Amino acid sequence: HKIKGTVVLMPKNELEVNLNAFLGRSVSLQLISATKADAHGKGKVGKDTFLEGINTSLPTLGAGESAFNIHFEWDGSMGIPGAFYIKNYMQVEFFLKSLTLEAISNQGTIRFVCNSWVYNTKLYKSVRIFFANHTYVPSETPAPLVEYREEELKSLRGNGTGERKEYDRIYDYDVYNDLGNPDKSEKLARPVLGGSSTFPYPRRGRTGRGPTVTDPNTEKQGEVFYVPRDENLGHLKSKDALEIGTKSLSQIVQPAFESAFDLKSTPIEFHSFQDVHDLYEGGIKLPRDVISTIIPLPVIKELYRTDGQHILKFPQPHVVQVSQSAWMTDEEFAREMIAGVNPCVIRGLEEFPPKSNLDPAIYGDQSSKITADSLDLDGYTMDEALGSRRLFMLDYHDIFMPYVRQINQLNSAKTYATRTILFLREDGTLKPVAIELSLPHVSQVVLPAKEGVESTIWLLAKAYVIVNDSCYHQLMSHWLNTHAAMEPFVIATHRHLSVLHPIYKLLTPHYRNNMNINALARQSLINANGAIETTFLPSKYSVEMSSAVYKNWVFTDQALPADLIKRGVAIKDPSTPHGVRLLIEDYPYAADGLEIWAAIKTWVQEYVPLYYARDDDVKNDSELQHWWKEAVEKGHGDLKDKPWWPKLQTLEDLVEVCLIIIWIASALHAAVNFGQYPYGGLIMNRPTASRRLLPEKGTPEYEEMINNHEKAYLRTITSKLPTLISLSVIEILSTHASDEVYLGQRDNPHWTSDSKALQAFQKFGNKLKEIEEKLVRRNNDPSLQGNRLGPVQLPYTLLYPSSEEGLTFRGIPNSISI
Ligand SMILES: [Fe+3]
Repeated sequence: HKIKGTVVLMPKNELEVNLNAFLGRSVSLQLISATKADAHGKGKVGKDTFLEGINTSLPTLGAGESAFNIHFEWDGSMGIPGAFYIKNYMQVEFFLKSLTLEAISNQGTIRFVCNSWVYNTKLYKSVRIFFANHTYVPSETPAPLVEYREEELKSLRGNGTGERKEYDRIYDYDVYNDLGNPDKSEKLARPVLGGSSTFPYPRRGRTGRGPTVTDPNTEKQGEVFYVPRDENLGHLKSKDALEIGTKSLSQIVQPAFESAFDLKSTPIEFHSFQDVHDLYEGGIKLPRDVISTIIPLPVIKELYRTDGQHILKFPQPHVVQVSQSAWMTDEEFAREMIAGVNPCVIRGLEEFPPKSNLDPAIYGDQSSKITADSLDLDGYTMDEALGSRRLFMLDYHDIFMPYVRQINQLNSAKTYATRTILFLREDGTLKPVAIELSLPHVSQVVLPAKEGVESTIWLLAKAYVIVNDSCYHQLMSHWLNTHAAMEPFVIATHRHLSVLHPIYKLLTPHYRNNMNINALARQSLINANGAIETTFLPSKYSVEMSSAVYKNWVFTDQALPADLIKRGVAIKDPSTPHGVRLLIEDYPYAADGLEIWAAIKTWVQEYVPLYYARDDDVKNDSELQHWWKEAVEKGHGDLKDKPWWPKLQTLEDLVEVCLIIIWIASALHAAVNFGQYPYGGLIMNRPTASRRLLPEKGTPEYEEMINNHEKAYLRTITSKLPTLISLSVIEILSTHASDEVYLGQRDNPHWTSDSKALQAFQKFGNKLKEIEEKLVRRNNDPSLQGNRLGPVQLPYTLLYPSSEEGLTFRGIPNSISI
């Protein structure tokens, strides 16, 4: 009596950047019973069974997928299959998608969703096992599968030692000691981030390459930063390997650009604003050997357009797509703090002046020098303004002040720590009314002006603010709060939740490609002399600055309502549907985000109850308790003592934790990531660095400012060479791969057998299509054009759920996938 099976797999060549060799005795499968056990209680194991033949007569197949027939001998003593071993006897690895068994059990068909690389059987200490798609909390695991379930978890965890190899599937933690390169040079040494109270930091995935020669504390370099093999995503099309673009940029392209500036083949500085707009019109002209080193590289070559010989042209940023000059206005400057690339730092102001929390013994009186009588508040008094909650601020003073001295000693960096005061006008748009530029150890207030040298000083003051915001966005809003903060949860999930676990299935789609991009970022983006260090103001202090901000990171404050309330931009109000009332009614990021938040909340609340009926059930899930214990105590271990960590003893706790993780991975990361090039592609709108302080009265710098304001700006912001590298970086980060999996989607529709979970997930996908319509309406509502479109006429679509491939300024991926 035979069971007919179909195996779907992808050979290696199809996923990189001969089908009959799979037949014969090359690939074996053995089924494992879920209902009949041997003496020691384990599911009985069937016989080695080999792929019989190709199956071209199957219509569901996708690109690169091939199917194979197989028939198992499975008699009455064997029971119902719930798992299977596979052994690859080929020398090459292949990517196993699924096994489908026809007509055997109560539900008839048994589906195994695998999606896993299967290397030659000699490379594995234990045989590869895969489970059917039924969901089981540990207490409901069929008894003959119990031991397998735990043994695979033990295998994923490893023993905390060893150099990790390509095919390893071992998840473990380590600190950020792999960014400095002291064996090459003592100037490339970097503090270890994590495991101390000086430099607390989230953990990253352990690689085990062992110590450098000069510093035992720092991990040595490698050509390949390991991630556990199934995190290392293959792509059908080489253009979708966006993550490897950043590696090419730093190793190949940037040294090429650097040659063209050393040989004086192009002007070393921008000289007008037109020199910058040229980048996306006539292209910049370059030596032939530089273009010939760039245009053959995959991914990199998709960024620019070229004539083959001398041109590289960048695409046109969305922000200059209607007005070339609207970025320069105070209204857009202000609007981007609520509908821009970094829309989540502005705070409400309830006392005036604002005060610093810094130690006056080290910095001085840090009471703000801004006077209430110098502000033009549209006729309001200060008391009125405060009292009707119309005053706001972008306060970077306390964050940057401890680093200004260090940064200002470097050779091509000068900055201030800035505060910006904003007033909410009766028409609902924000108005900037003052900017304070502070130094430690002059520290000036600058007021809006439209005429005279004073208006140029104001323009420059706005640039220092945005330099501040750019550093904070890249390192904090984006790198720390999404990429870095999420990796520990990824590791914990694979270590302590079985593939069988309901919460494993809920969360893992929101991890896709996360460990992989971080690994490549640790190697090329945030490493010593990497792309961030060489294009952003703080140079070698960039990453360690994120450690200072992480001291105040709070997991429960990452929930959107908690965040709006913490920042003074909303108030708790149980008469609203979302439970908060916005103090800036028309706040695009928060207003759109609250719809996404609520939809995710509904999905999570409908899913958990399918597997957990009572707080008792949560408390008694050993796998769930071990996961959460480790995530806090090891993954975010330097913050394990804090009192705000949920305890995970209640249904409500479980829903809260899952909702925060999914929020961070999908919509939060999308809102801060996918506007990077649309707004920041014009280097004058989002300068990444500043190079001098304001010119002093009676100097030729000052004279220039009066005569040529464009040159005083460009001479202040990011130089030409870093501009080219950084636009390329953010053009990559802003691009959706064609193979993205967006929110409300999943790669496989049979991820679970539970028809109830599948329907709750179908309702979620609908609710998102509905919301996307509501958001399209808002962008067309002419009452909201002041904030949603602004003078640059760029509707706020970053929180549209769906999107097509490319640089689209919309679409929420499931995960931190780039
Ligand atoms: Fe990102």
